[PDB]
Amino acid sequence: SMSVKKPKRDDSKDLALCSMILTEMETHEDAWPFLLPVNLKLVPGYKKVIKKPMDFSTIREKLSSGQYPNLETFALDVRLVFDNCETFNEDDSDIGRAGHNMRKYFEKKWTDTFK
Ligand SMILES: CNC(=O)c1cnn(C)c1Cl
Repeated sequence: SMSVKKPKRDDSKDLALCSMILTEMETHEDAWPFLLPVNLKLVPGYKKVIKKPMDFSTIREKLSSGQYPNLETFALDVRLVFDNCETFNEDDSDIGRAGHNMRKYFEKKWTDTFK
């Protein structure tokens, strides 16, 4: 509260660290469904069903241009990608499997880097 501060968690390296995690996810061999925005004109259902589309290249642009106020807003966009994937894809499909695999991969890097 007013004039009562908890001690300052050092966040000075967060941009660099998030950029590294994003780079590792971009180069993962199962990242191919997630590299570019889904084509809303060519994929039936996607525009109507998926209210907030998200992908790694959009996350990369937003990170490079100061559009993430903090750590957590970045992690929310990464998870949005995999949450969208689960909504639209069967668990037993290539894209669906890629999604579960990438989420697991991300969450471990996230824990090891920041927790
Ligand atoms: C991330 N992409 C998807 O979820 C998807 C599912 N089917 N198609 C054609 C696409 Cl593109």
